Amino acid sequence: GLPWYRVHTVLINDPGRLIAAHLMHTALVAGWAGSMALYELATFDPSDPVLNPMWRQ
Amino acid sequence: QTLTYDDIVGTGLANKCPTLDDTARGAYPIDSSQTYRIARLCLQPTTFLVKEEPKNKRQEAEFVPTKLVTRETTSLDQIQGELKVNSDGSLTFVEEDGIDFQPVTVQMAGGERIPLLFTVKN
Ligand code: CLA
Ligand code: CLA
Ligand code: CLA
Ligand code: CLA
Ligand code: CLA
Ligand SMILES: CCCCCCCCCCCCCCCC(=O)OC[C@H](COP(=O)(O)OC[C@@H](O)CO)OC(=O)CCCCCCCCCCCCCCC
Repeated sequence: GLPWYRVHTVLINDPGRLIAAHLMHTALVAGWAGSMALYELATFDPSDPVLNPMWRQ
Repeated sequence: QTLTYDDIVGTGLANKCPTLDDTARGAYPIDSSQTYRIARLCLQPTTFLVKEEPKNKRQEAEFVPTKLVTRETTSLDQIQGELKVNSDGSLTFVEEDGIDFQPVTVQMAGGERIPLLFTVKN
């Protein structure tokens, strides 16, 4: 059967499922971006942009 | 005009103090041989400002504006007291009674809620 390192070659001649893989990758990246921001907001302290700016946090 | 409860109920006007015409710029004579009183005093806050806690390094805390969250429950009214005429000519109001406190919660940026007893007691 396919070795583990080749499972995604089943998309090479399947434009539809290639698009579906790409859509899923784009979803995961957009989701991360949303999740990361929400974590950052839950932990960010905005009270001092002088001595405790975001880059310190 | 002469309004009635049923005219006002639920409108938000029960929390508003009475107002005076743009043309009421006369003057009330004070007769120093006379005894005087405030028969109604009405205070209607319009803004609540809170001093931001100036950080350690500080420089100068400002009074920051706030969002009222407790609705139209803020006004002081039906306050009475005598108006004394002092002998240097000054007047002094000494509160006796009235609805002279309201609990009020405002909210600062970031979500800190700040309750306070908005009041003129005594
Ligand atoms: C756009 C980027 C991209 C894309 C679309 C592909 C696509 C593909 N690669 Mg290539 N490749 C890339 C980048 C990319 N690669 C890079 C940067 C490298 C260097 C590391 C390689 C090195 C490489 C090798 C050596 C091989 C492939 C192979 C393949 C094919 C099968 C892969 C498979 O089934 O994985 C299956 C993978 C798994 C079941 C699990 C992998 C688990 C990894 C190690 C950790 C996961 C990390 C995690 C998901 C974080 C995401 C990464 C982060 C950077 C975002 C497929 C056509 C194979 C091939 O040619 O077959 C014919 C193959 O032999 N790729
Ligand atoms: C963008 C990511 C991505 C996408 C679109 C696909 C898409 C595809 N894969 Mg690949 N795959 C991926 C990642 C991905 N895979 C990774 C990371 C692995 C390593 C496990 C594999 C391993 C893999 C195998 C072994 C096979 C496929 C197969 C397939 C196809 C059918 C779907 C399937 O069987 O899913 C199977 C894969 C998964 C269900 C991935 C599960 C990964 C989970 C979500 C990890 C999450 C861990 C957890 C949430 C951690 C949270 C934090 C922690 C604190 C708890 C399709 C082309 C099948 C195929 O057709 O090959 C011929 C197949 O047999 N893939
Ligand atoms: C009609 C013109 C047209 C337009 C506008 C696009 C536009 C796009 N193509 Mg290409 N494509 C075209 C013709 C076109 N294509 C043709 C003729 C072919 C050959 C069949 C391809 C084959 C092709 C492949 C194989 C792939 C693309 C991908 C993409 C997308 C990659 C960027 C992305 O996902 O952003 C991120 C997305 C967003 C920010 C949101 C997108 C929302 C838009 C506005 C679409 C809304 C729904 C719409 C009705 C669906 C039809 C989309 C359109 C591509 C037809 C992008 C939307 C890639 C893709 O789908 O990636 C996921 C991909 O895998 N295209
Ligand atoms: C330009 C940015 C970019 C690019 C080019 C890619 C490219 C890729 N990503 Mg995506 N990814 C990105 C940004 C990007 N990503 C971001 C910002 C996020 C959100 C954090 C994701 C989340 C994401 C997920 C969750 C998954 C991918 C996967 C993939 C691969 C799918 C094709 C495949 O089978 O590869 C074949 C695999 C390889 C070629 C291996 C690549 C090795 C890279 C360099 C990582 C090196 C090992 C890694 C560091 C070890 C992790 C250690 C840690 C767990 C302790 C491809 C390499 C999927 C994947 O790897 O499927 C198996 C997958 O599951 N990515
Ligand atoms: C629908 C449109 C849209 C909009 C308006 C935004 C807006 C934003 N995104 Mg989100 N995003 C979107 C879609 C969108 N996103 C999609 C579809 C995904 C899934 C992939 C994400 C995933 C995502 C991630 C992972 C992250 C964001 C982040 C951000 C923020 C910073 C953007 C930034 O720096 O980009 C910078 C982008 C670039 C520098 C792209 C450069 C493109 C290179 C140069 C390609 C050039 C190749 C081209 C073909 C050559 C052209 C030829 C030339 C001659 C013209 C901003 C609020 C960031 C953030 O703060 O998240 C919370 C972040 O980290 N976005
Ligand atoms: C969300 C994140 C999800 C990540 C999920 C996990 C990632 C996937 C798994 C990664 C681990 C890969 C294990 C594959 C391992 C395994 O399959 O190897 C053997 C395998 C043999 O491949 P063949 O071509 O023989 O295929 C037979 C097939 O059945 C394989 O599917 O070779 C490869 O995988 C090529 C790379 C060799 C890798 C060599 C590494 C071995 C080093 C051993 C020495 C260790 C250190 C000791 C020295 C001090």
